[PDB]
Amino acid sequence: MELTPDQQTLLHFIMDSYNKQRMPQEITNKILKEAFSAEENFLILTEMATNHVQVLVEFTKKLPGFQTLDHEDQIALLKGSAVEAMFLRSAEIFNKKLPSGHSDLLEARIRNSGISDEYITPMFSFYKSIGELKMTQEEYALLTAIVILSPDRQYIKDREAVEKLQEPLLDVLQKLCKIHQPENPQHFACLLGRLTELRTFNHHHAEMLMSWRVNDHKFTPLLCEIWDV
Amino acid sequence: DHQLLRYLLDK
Ligand SMILES: COc1ccc(-c2nc3cc(F)ccc3n2[C@H](C(=O)N[C@H]2CC[C@H](C(=O)O)CC2)C2CCCCC2)c(OC)n1
Repeated sequence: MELTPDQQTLLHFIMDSYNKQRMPQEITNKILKEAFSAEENFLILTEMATNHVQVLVEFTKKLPGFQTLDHEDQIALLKGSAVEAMFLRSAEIFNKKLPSGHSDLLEARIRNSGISDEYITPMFSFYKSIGELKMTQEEYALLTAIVILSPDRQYIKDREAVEKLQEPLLDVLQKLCKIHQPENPQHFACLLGRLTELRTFNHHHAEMLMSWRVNDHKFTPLLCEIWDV
Repeated sequence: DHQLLRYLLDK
């Protein structure tokens, strides 16, 4: 029912590794400060996406048991979760409470960033769906770890070894759901449901970058490897 | 061949 000392240890360790990320206030303040062209926003996106991959590899290496997995499976998990984890992190930043009228301006700035209108509606539908869940910092950290340690990822040789590492993270998350929302017993299932909505963003990620309203789509070598561009 | 990712994982 309640968290065990081992689970609390796992939780604080996941929280410490996760907090090594970029400040949500820093990112939203830049977007809200002034309007940028589709070209400036494309450059901001590639820089933010390159840094996110680097921070994600460090968070993943610290995930208990990750370094014991086969080296090829290690790459397949990272390649399979990188884009999903970046969208989950954008949804987290999107739903952070801000002064009156700021989240309306943040939405309008993201709508006019340069992204193709075809992707605007599915993106905001996911962001709003995440927001309705009123997720805590610990829930975002554990859900990101669960997304990375997905055994049902493509090209995984040893799925059972991945399952063994994901299961204790799922157990901690379920206990937090029962504690933070005892009136909503559907909460844990709702979180796992939102992960299938995440997976549907992975299908058109390359197109989302290529269809950006710019003439030149320049990427860093690391981005070319993670996003398939 | 994911050379940069392999490098970021190994060292
Ligand atoms: C590929 O298409 C797109 C389009 C838009 C976004 C998007 N959704 C955001 C929601 C927010 F609340 C805040 C920023 C958001 N972004 C961009 C960003 O940079 N998202 C990082 C912010 C840092 C974060 C991290 O590393 O902590 C990691 C996601 C900026 C890019 C510049 C124009 C406006 C949108 C995106 O995110 C993956 N992908």
